[PDB]
Amino acid sequence: PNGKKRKRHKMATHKRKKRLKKNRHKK
Amino acid sequence: MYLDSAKKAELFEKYGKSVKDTGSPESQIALFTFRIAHLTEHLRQNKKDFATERSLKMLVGKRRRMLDYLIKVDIERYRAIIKELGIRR
RNA sequence: ACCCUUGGUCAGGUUGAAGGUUAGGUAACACUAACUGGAGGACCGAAUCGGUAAGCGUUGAAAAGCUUUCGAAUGAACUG
RNA sequence: GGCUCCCAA
RNA sequence: AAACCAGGCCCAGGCGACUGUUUAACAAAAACACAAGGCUAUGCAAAAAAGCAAUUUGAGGUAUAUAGUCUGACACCUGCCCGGUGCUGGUAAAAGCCCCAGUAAACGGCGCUAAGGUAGCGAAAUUCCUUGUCGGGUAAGUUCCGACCUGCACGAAUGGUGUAACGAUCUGGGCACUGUCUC
RNA sequence: ACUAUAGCUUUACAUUGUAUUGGAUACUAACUCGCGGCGAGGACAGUGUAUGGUGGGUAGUUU
RNA sequence: UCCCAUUAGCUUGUUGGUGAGGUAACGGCUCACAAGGCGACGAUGGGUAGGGGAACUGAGAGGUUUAUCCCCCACACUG
RNA sequence: GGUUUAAAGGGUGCGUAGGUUGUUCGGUAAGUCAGCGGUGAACCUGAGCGCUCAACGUUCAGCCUGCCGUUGAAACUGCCGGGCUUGAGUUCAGUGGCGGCAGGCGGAAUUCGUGGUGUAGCGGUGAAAUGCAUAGAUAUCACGAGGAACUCCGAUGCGAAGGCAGCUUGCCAUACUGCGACUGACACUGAAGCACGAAGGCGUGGGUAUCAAACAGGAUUAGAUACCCUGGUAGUCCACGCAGUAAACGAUGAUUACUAGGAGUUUGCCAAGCUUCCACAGCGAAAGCGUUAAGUAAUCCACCUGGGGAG
RNA sequence: AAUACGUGGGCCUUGUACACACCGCCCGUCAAGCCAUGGGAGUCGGGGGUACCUGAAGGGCGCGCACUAGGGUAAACCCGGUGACUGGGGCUAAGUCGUAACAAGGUAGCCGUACCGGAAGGUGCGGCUGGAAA
Ligand SMILES: [K+]
Ligand SMILES: [K+]
Ligand SMILES: [K+]
Ligand SMILES: [K+]
Ligand SMILES: [Mg+2]
Ligand SMILES: [Mg+2]
Ligand SMILES: [Mg+2]
Ligand SMILES: [Mg+2]
Ligand SMILES: [Mg+2]
Ligand SMILES: [Mg+2]
Ligand SMILES: [Mg+2]
Ligand SMILES: [Mg+2]
Ligand SMILES: [Mg+2]
Ligand SMILES: [Mg+2]
Ligand SMILES: [Mg+2]
Ligand SMILES: [Mg+2]
Ligand SMILES: [Mg+2]
Ligand SMILES: [Mg+2]
Ligand SMILES: [Mg+2]
Ligand SMILES: [Mg+2]
Ligand SMILES: [Mg+2]
Ligand SMILES: [Mg+2]
Ligand SMILES: [Mg+2]
Ligand SMILES: [Mg+2]
Ligand SMILES: [Mg+2]
Ligand code: NA
Ligand code: NA
Repeated sequence: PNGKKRKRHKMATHKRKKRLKKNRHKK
Repeated sequence: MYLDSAKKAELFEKYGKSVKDTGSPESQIALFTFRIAHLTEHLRQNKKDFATERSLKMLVGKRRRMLDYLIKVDIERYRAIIKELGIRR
């Protein structure tokens, strides 16, 4: 219950989802 | 499951010695099979009754465990009861 | 050219959809394997319809053809 | 000839 | 396989899903059609089409129907603009017009403005310069394939980008084979 | 592009009448439609004359 | 008597029988009916390694390696 | 050695293999126990002897504490046969529920259209503007149409979990308590596997009122791709089919037995069966848990082994 | 002389990712410098497998026939390398743009999912307290 622990995971999820949304529609 | 005391008594008289023997493995297996068939008939109309499903599955599990007990105790009785009920499928 | 009514024609071979039966399987349907079945603007290919490519012909045998080659060939087929 | 299957009936 | 008879095959691109249709007599195709999608019109003497009319088609069908029009299997999708032009609403003895509002899978546009091109593609059936540059293939490649992006002058139903199967289509490279050639 | 025009559309007169309360409502008998007289509408609609819009659908021409 | 299931099915002399041949010797070892055999108690495949006693190490359990020493196996440029 | 919060309980069940098995009688001898026998260089351990000592060399006593064979024992586990009723299940009765599926019915509110009255604004904000309005809004009355959600009760209760709330009916399922009934260990857990599984999302067809991603406009700001305001499309609703995720949480897996007090509370008769808060022993690093344990113990499953890279 | 007295410091409680103590810590993109590693038209190797065709010696079988090492061919698999171009990640400094989180961090935070933005992020729907205030 610090908060930074969840902030790091939130950052990683943001980056991964941005990568996937950029890669969609391109083949 | 159109199940009432009269039907239960008829089943217990048919399977197992005396009509007061409600606890015999044969009587329990017969009762389980009867309500399994009736619940199947209910489900084919109420296809979305997921609570009546898994209640059907728990009944099937109970019947299987009683049959396994009959295997462990007296095999001839198990052959007789499955022949008289047409269970194996 | 298109339509309407009434008729006719399409050698032979191949593939193997739906469906069905039999075994297993399920609470019951589903689902797996074998046998069967014989669908399709399906396949190969005569008749037939068309006209790809090349050669020939160009006061031609013919005011549009011939030979070889090639497309379709149960269909939106061809034909009286 | 009938039979089977099919729908475009 | 005994003669006659009797598929050449493989790798990789563009276009069009496919079977069909077409310029009788120089073009068979990437053109037309297509199954399918959208929009619009039409309540039934329907709208619509022929006819001076009668009458007929639509159809003896009835909104899961009929007609007009664009797109063209399928997959992922289909951005912004209603300013202009269309369309829809609120004189003789009222319409209109105005004004306001709406409509882009309507025509059209995407440089002071109505909005100043989203995704995806890109020297492309589109690129003038131009045989652009780099990589591959060849001894050597103005064609071909893969990339790059200052796109003269791509771009989302006059559809965008892909796509298995199909093609007497266009285009590049191999093997087989040979009088196409050295001759 | 100029000028016409088929078609479509607006209004007036005719077809076309009655009553109430004019500007609307109501009526039935003109007229229209349906079923085999009855039903549904109704002085509207449709049609004729005139008139204003619209009209590359069609025509004659100019450039 | 080592790891990998990001290796789940493997097997046709393969499992058994009859007979024959062959071998120092039994045997599908080889050759002329039946369909069996092995498999989550890990078959098959892939990777890695010679194996033990020693030795070292730790209170012990255990762990590391087999340099010298001893035992067994494999090999002698490659088949 | 651990798993509430440091890494660590699977979203929840059912269930295959496997693991574990109430009480009692009698066998058997697989596990277990005991006796006897065989087998198991050098090095390593006490005692010597020789290296002038020592390393070292060597001899002898003490290790064989593994494997194999053969004789006995029967307490426990296993296997076989029989018995019991406490566990478990079936029956009967009582009571209870927002438990599931399906069909019908209802009122308040909101939106749109039509008509009547009426005219200078309504709406919105910290303040405004966009917006709607004399081609007649807001407001008010009536007619008509359609979709969605169920105020008060209402914080408790039910369900394996996700979840479940207008009324009513039909068809199901199930919990709890007792029985003077029945069977007689028939049990627990459970790798695979199967089923169910909020919201959002996808396909086909209906429906489309409110709200509202994207988007458009107006503001606030140095800018505002936001917070605020006005519009607005998917979606939100229904049927069928996919998908399989969550702070799917009690961040606490399931069974069984045992171990203090207080304060409330639901249900059928003091007492179960629940559902909530302080709090002994004990546990814990502490915060804290404490009969609904995170205490005392047994069985089985899941998971962890410094952080990032990296789900 | 005039004039009204009502609107930055201390105590208690609470939260904290601050302890040089909010003139605090701190994320993310773009730009810069080193390191490791993905995708890619193609292209170059290494040994093994399957099938076919040839095929030594030495036995066997009836001056020839099987058996076979080795050779050629094709494939397909596995293991490696390189490649125009094109993507993440780690580490070091700090150039640039902001302020997302930590206090109710100035719009409570976080989980899942969807759409959208130069970036931290924003918004919708459901959930949680690991939130104040009430
Ligand atoms: K003929
Ligand atoms: K080209
Ligand atoms: K026991
Ligand atoms: K929840
Ligand atoms: Mg984000
Ligand atoms: Mg054909
Ligand atoms: Mg012919
Ligand atoms: Mg043919
Ligand atoms: Mg074509
Ligand atoms: Mg063709
Ligand atoms: Mg021609
Ligand atoms: Mg021609
Ligand atoms: Mg077209
Ligand atoms: Mg096209
Ligand atoms: Mg050339
Ligand atoms: Mg190119
Ligand atoms: Mg267009
Ligand atoms: Mg003209
Ligand atoms: Mg003239
Ligand atoms: Mg943790
Ligand atoms: Mg849980
Ligand atoms: Mg978890
Ligand atoms: Mg902030
Ligand atoms: Mg904040
Ligand atoms: Mg937004
Ligand atoms: Na050739
Ligand atoms: Na939907």
